[PDB]
Amino acid sequence: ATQGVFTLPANTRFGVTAFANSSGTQTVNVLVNNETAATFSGQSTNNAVIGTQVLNSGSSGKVQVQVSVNGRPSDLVSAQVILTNELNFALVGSEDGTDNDYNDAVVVINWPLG
Amino acid sequence: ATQGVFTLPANTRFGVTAFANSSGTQTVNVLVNNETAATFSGQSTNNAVIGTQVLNSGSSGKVQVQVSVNGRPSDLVSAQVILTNELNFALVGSEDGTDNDYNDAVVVINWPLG
Amino acid sequence: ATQGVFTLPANTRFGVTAFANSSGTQTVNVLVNNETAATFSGQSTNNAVIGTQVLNSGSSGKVQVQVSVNGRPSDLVSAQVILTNELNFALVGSEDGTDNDYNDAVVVINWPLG
Amino acid sequence: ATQGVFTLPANTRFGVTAFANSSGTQTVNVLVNNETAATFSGQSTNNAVIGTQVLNSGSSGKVQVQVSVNGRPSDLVSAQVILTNELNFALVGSEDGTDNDYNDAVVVINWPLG
DNA sequence: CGCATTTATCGC
DNA sequence: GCGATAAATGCG
DNA sequence: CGCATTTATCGC
DNA sequence: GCGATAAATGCG
DNA sequence: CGCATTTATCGC
DNA sequence: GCGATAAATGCG
DNA sequence: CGCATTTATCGC
DNA sequence: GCGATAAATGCG
Ligand SMILES: *O[P@@](*)(=O*)O(*)[C][C][C]1O[C]([C])[C]([O])[C]([O])[C]1[O]
Ligand SMILES: *O[P@@](*)(=O*)O(*)[C][C][C]1O[C]([C])[C]([O])[C]([O])[C]1[O]
Ligand SMILES: *O[P@@](*)(=O*)O(*)[C][C][C]1O[C]([C])[C]([O])[C]([O])[C]1[O]
Ligand SMILES: *O[P@@](*)(=O*)O(*)[C][C][C]1O[C]([C])[C]([O])[C]([O])[C]1[O]
Ligand SMILES: [Ca+2]
Ligand SMILES: [Ca+2]
Ligand SMILES: [Ca+2]
Ligand SMILES: [Ca+2]
Ligand SMILES: [Ca+2]
Ligand SMILES: [Ca+2]
Ligand SMILES: [Ca+2]
Ligand SMILES: [Ca+2]
Ligand code: NA
Ligand code: NA
Ligand code: NA
Ligand code: NA
Repeated sequence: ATQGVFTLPANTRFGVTAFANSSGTQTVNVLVNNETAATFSGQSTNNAVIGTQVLNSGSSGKVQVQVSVNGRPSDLVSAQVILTNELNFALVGSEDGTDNDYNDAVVVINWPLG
Repeated sequence: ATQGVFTLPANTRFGVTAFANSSGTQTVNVLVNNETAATFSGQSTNNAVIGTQVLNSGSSGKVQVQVSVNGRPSDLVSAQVILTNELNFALVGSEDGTDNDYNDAVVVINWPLG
Repeated sequence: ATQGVFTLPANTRFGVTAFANSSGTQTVNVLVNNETAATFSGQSTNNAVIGTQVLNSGSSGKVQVQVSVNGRPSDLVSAQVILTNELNFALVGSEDGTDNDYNDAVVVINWPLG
Repeated sequence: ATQGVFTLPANTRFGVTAFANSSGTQTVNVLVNNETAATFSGQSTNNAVIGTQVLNSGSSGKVQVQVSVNGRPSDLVSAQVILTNELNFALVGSEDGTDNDYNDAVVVINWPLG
């Protein structure tokens, strides 16, 4: 199924964060309404932050995360969690290799902010 | 109920990350087996990373997250999510004020690494 | 923090389901906009369904779940999960005793329907 | 990625529940260690329970859920959630059609029991 | 015509 | 913890 | 004034 | 897999 | 050799 | 809320 | 006595 | 994508 696509409230400030756990060079791309809004690129095998950002839903709220590595797009896993019906997490994993750990690029979206 | 306490596999490398969304000065404390293992302190209202870290479960796996602010401990919300039965997230929110947004200190644990 | 309270889209059909895992007699109560909409009562220690139902968000969407047992309200744990940004789960646990398993009354809300 | 596969503690009692939200006739199949352990079959478009069951992890814990409809296997979405580090949910959605609601067969595993 | 007027939410 | 902000009728 | 008119979503 | 449904101007 | 002996967890 | 249950040395 | 010996997992 | 790693009997 379609992974890494989330609908958050229209025109809402949120935070994006990505980590790396692979020898491959992660090209994390964050779209908003099918528009590129941010691009993190880095390499790590020790869960290093390759990018943080504050963005805006726009006035759809269609945030999507794509993860390419060296050109080859990765396969994605995603979910959204809400605590106390206020604090939201949007979680994205990704696999570039074959050992199925899906941590090569870990993306964490969260909102509300402030 | 008890929040911010997680049991991850014995002796396993994981990553801890904290953000701030409050005028209050977040004192994030990360215990392992009731031992302090890491202490992040910072202030932000723009979801800034106040700390990243690679730690070890030890040989219980009892990771706990506590969040004090200016002395006053915050109330916590927590959950653990697993994708494709391999990639784990342990999420912690916290409230220091009264507006119940619970984003003042957002803590994100993830594993496996590498 | 406040548990067992969820905001789902205005005027939306969803399903409620409750289970029992305690010698105590679970009085599961499902409010909508602070109005009682359904009341399941039963007893089991073998995860028996004590009630299923199709309800409507109304035109707020404030669905709340309360769990009393023999009069004494239980302490609640809750979260909401979304898969493929379409299929929603709202999960509620509850504790009437002291052994902290929180399965005495397990409540599962899901939507969309059809 | 691989969906509908969960690893729960060895030799542990849990509950399986399935719902239906499609004109298609859902053949929910629940394997344990790649052994069929339970088979629910039913039809509904009003979120009807097509099966409940108490099973055992066995001594691997590899519980898998497969969903065929009229022969054609469905595409799956899955996740596991844990509250207060005690109460576990394993959630499975599935799509037999093309409208991508993924509620046609909703499967809910939960543990511990008692 | 467009543009000010009239307590829950967002932003530093 | 604070203050600035924003479907109908009236008006420039 | 209220009430029909004009492709994405919900319901059996 | 199918069909019925629903911010502005026009009208009864 | 196999089989009883010696406080956290599971089952009705 | 209750009680029955289960890595080493000793033994039948 | 302790210490090497004998394909799924973790670490850079 | 790679290689180093780790319940019983044997032995120093
Ligand atoms: O696909 P191949 O060139 O390899 C890379 C594997 C990659 O890095 C290693 C360290 C591991 O973490 C794996 O999960 C990644 O996919
Ligand atoms: O409790 P009081 O001194 O205030 C602080 C509120 C705090 O900061 C603001 C910006 C808001 O984000 C709120 O959520 C925090 O609790
Ligand atoms: O609080 P006390 O009268 O007891 C009841 C415990 C109750 O039932 C048992 C079976 C157990 O499952 C526990 O979790 C429940 O709280
Ligand atoms: O695939 P086609 O024969 O159709 C069936 C659609 C099916 O039922 C309807 C009611 C809807 O709920 C859809 O989600 C299901 O896939
Ligand atoms: Ca990988
Ligand atoms: Ca990896
Ligand atoms: Ca706050
Ligand atoms: Ca805040
Ligand atoms: Ca209990
Ligand atoms: Ca119980
Ligand atoms: Ca469908
Ligand atoms: Ca359906
Ligand atoms: Na006033
Ligand atoms: Na037409
Ligand atoms: Na004794
Ligand atoms: Na060999």
